[PDB]
Amino acid sequence: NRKRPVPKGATYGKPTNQGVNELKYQRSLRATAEERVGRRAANLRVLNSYWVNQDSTYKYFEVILVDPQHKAIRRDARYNWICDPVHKHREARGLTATGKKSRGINKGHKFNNTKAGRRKTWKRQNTLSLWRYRK
Amino acid sequence: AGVKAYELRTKSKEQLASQLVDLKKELAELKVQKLSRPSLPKIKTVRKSIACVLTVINEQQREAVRQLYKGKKYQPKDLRAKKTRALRRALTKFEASQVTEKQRKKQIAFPQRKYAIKA
Amino acid sequence: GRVIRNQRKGAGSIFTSHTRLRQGAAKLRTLDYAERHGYIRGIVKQIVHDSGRGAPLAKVVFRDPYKYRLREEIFIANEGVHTGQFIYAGKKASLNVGNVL
Amino acid sequence: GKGTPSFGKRHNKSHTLCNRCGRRSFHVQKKTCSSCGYPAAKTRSYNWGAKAKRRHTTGTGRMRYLKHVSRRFKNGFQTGS
Amino acid sequence: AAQKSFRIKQKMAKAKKQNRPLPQWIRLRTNNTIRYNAKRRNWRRTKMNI
Amino acid sequence: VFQVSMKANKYQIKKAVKELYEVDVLKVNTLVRPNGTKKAYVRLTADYDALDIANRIGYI
RNA sequence: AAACUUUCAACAACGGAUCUCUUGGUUCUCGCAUCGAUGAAGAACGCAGCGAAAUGCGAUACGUAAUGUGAAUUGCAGAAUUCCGUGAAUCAUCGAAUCUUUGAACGCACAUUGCGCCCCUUGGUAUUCCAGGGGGCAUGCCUGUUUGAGCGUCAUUU
RNA sequence: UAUCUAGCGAAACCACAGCCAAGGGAACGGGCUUGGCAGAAUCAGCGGGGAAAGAAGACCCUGUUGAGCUUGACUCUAGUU
RNA sequence: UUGUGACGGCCCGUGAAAAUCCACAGGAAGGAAUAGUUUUCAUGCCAGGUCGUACUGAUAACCGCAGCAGGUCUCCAAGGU
RNA sequence: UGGAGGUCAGUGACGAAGCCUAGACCGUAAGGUCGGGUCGAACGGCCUCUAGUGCAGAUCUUGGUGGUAGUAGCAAAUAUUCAAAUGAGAACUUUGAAGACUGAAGUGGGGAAAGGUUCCACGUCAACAGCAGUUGGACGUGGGUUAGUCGAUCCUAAGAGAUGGGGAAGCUCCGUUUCAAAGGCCUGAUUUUAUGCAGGCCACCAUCGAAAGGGAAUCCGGUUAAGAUUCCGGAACCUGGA
RNA sequence: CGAAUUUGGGUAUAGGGGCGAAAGACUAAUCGAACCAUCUAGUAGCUGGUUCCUGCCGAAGUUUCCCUCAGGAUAGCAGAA
RNA sequence: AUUGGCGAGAGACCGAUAGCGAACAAGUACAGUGAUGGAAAGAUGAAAAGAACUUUGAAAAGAGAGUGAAAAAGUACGUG
RNA sequence: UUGACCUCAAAUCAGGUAGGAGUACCCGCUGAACUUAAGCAUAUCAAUAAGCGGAGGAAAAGAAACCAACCGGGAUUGCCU
Repeated sequence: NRKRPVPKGATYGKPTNQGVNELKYQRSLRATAEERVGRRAANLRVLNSYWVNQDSTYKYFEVILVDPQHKAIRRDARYNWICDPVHKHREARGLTATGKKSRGINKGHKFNNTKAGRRKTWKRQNTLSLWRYRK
Repeated sequence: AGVKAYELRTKSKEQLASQLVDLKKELAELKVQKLSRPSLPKIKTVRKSIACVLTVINEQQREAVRQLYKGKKYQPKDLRAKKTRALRRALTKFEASQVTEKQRKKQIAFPQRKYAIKA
Repeated sequence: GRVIRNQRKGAGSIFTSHTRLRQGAAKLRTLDYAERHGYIRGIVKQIVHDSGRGAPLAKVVFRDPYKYRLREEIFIANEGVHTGQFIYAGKKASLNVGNVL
Repeated sequence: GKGTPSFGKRHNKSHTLCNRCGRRSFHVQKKTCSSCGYPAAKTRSYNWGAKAKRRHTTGTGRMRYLKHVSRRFKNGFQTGS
Repeated sequence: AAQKSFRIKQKMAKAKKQNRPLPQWIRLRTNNTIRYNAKRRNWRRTKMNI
Repeated sequence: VFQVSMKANKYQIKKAVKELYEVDVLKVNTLVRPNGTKKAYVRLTADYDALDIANRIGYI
């Protein structure tokens, strides 16, 4: 789990937020692995990753990275899409497979909260839409 | 008055260096005069002339190295385009227009038709 | 309602040890080959006062068995150990005061 | 007392000028600037410090490159004469 | 202090050069409202505290 | 006595005086005038006249 | 009926209200996509014939180059034979340059204008010492080149 | 020092102001009622009064206002087992 | 008054480091009749860059809103009683 | 009352708005209209629309101004006086003559931190020096700080702090030699090569951290409006190189 | 008033934290929890204020319920249509 | 999508204590060690034509003049 | 003796790339409390403020492991409902 980084377990609030120990990170270990690997090889673009091993203390993943400035990848038009700049730090934005899984981006009645983006959806249903001729 | 860039370009590199050194000497003498006298803009005129000579020398040297590097890739970074960092990182026109053989065949076989509805 | 003295001592900012005047860590020599297969003769050359410690320390000198040079060690002086004295460290050393059997 | 005699006693600078910003806010002992965060890579900024962001934001200096980048884009980033 | 650094010496030099009254011909330039140097400093009045 | 730039040192001042005024200087001393400008006193050897050099430069 | 409060067909004071004005703000709408190791944003020094501030600029320093317009700038001087012109201008445009010390800041450090190493050139009767001029030396990653290490391991005898 | 001059020159405070006795009154009036009285302008002191000034009483109570601390209060928690 | 020296007293207190510079063990290598060994003997030649340097340091140059009876580290210290 | 849509083809530089006026008229009143002064550029009635629309207070906000009041006060640190000069003007400036004090843990001569030109010269008194000022640490204009030997720079102390590496979602944290493959100078082969070379040894195992610790080396005399162990004259020393 | 002494400089300890020969002391005139900005125009049944005229009508401090007793709802009294 | 950047068009918005803190050398002057806090400050006149000259005064200034449509516009300036 | 392969190194090796600025919008992580409940702890404030990482002119999403239960519709996004 993710132990809350509070000194001596003090939260200074209601008990609900006073709980400290059994809190869980909302992103996956795959997600943080890809984020760390991308932060290391910032000149590369993270494509995907997979689980390879695990023990009691560690989970082991292998992440694929693409060189956006390698000439074959600039050519070889199957990968100019990742050469494009809108894909900078996909793993940081949560755009990878595990990132989208953690964000809950799926079609259906089970993902009404997070289907076009959780915060975008919440904003949409929390705006007060006023027209010129009030309806 | 002030020297002019066109005759500066007509004159040679040794003439340019000699003119620059004489302009510096005249600047020093005129600056002693400024120290000894209330006001005079001939110092600004001389500084402008020195700047003109220096920029002519710089442009001729840069043109020489550009012609040295003409026709070959890996030009010095002071000679390549300064458009924008994002633009330089961006895909070239050939790279963007590159398509796979499958998509090329698809586009060749089934392009967008120029149809119209009248009757 | 506030952190107490021992709790602060554990953090230990002003509670660290004053180690400027100490003569080094008082440890026996390493157990490489001679101390476990024989004995090595050293000379305790000097006996000094270690600040903050109630016992005197002994600057002793041995010969490096592998390279030509002298190795200085900081022993805790036993009673009766005098300067310029042969101490012996090893498995086959004799049962004398100062030896490291 | 804790007033005038103490103010007389106080004479040792705890902050000096910082290289990144000449603000007289570089803590000598902490080796860090209380204003810009030097020598940290990122410039110290906070969303609750909106006035500070406005004080030390883009456009409060010389803009020696962007002021011309705007016109360069307007012209299309051309080359030649 | 007498034992300064070059940065402090440069700062004091800049302060000394700035600490002068405004010239009287900028008063005569047209469409001008400046009458005095509002940023004038005195060592007793205001400490730059560098 | 010359007003000189901050970036110059005693060696460069010696060399520059030698090149410009064609005189050999015995010594060079420098200070940073508190207006913020280097001030150089250069002493020529006995076989030159500082007044002669100054008059040739232009200031009496 | 003297000196000492109230009100002026009354002035003069103090003060900055009202009125009138507005190269300013504030909201609304429309169009566009453009920062940075080819070194950004931000700092610190300096640059004008007379500038302290503000504007602009970087030792080519209130600017150089190119183009357009066409005879100014102006507070005072200054070259008006540039004024039928390859040409004034605190003009506009802007594509070539310059861009000091810094700053993600990059040789190491930095409360030092501190301390190195490499290459070339010049001088000091010098490959080593000193000085001057020029060009360099950050880290994390990608592809490739070269040089390697590992009885990790194949081809398995002088 | 205070005091009087030459020069210089604030601040606290200020509903309006400033003589009493009794009455009644929010039950201790400078103003109201009845009476005593009542004459410019003032200077130095003075400390009876102005329920004088200083501060939205700190004592007490109320508030469904807190906070420091304690515990065998209610509900939890770091740590530890 | 200051410095130095030989000393005594005190401690369950015994009163920094490092840069740097010498010296000593050892004998590597090198050396001989106009040719070699010494620049730790003497004399002789060149250079020694960068920044600070003014003044006050306080009943007026610092801090305390100020030219504030406050605070703020230290060196030299004549004669008489 | 501020704005808006209509209308008065409304008022106005022959004078709009505004302001002053124990002058007039009207309305119970909120107020309106006019007479007289000042003023110089816009403004009003009527029908409607609209709102950031009416002040006596809120220990209201900002600004300005009173009585108090020429009042409290300008009384610690022993203390001033005479003459002359300069000046419009002298208790305060300068010079001289007296009288005094600090009395060498000074009211003397320098320095550290701090200040930053306050140092000095020449002009100079609008403001400041709670009196004055001819004077000034004030105003205006200029001048002034010179080092191989004094400091910094070098070293390391308490401590700070990259690297390898390990945590943390991450800003960043730990760690400073630890579980790292952590590395630079000498007679040098003597001529197209070359700290690639027939050669050699190790083991601090970044860096920062003291202008009072450690430390290579300068003294005397003279000189300025101001700098001097820095300039000049003489006499030396240290480091590096040759 | 020779020391558990006094003190400059450089360092380390940072807010529910530090430090305390212990006074809830000190932590930049702030300490029984510093200072700065933001959440925040925090909430307040509680104080204070709440700006033109005239005309007509014109009260209540009582019922029931409420952690209700300085407050609300409810009914009653009042206005308007 | 749009309280940022660049360009543009507007409003029954505000009108110098208002409107952004800033119509102006405004994130300036200034305060705090620091984080940070943060003002005030628009108007002569169409045009300086910004008061030559005489006189009193040491001077500042005054009186008389003069310019101006107005000096009941004189830096301390629209009205006041 | 000589060639490979794999893994891991070192180069001021050849060529590149990342950092930082910027918040109006966008993609996430982390995450409160004031406040409301006339008290207060679940709840609310709020999956918000603050903090952190990452882009573009838009971002994100996006061509169904969908919605449906109908005579079925047919990527995503936005508006009215």
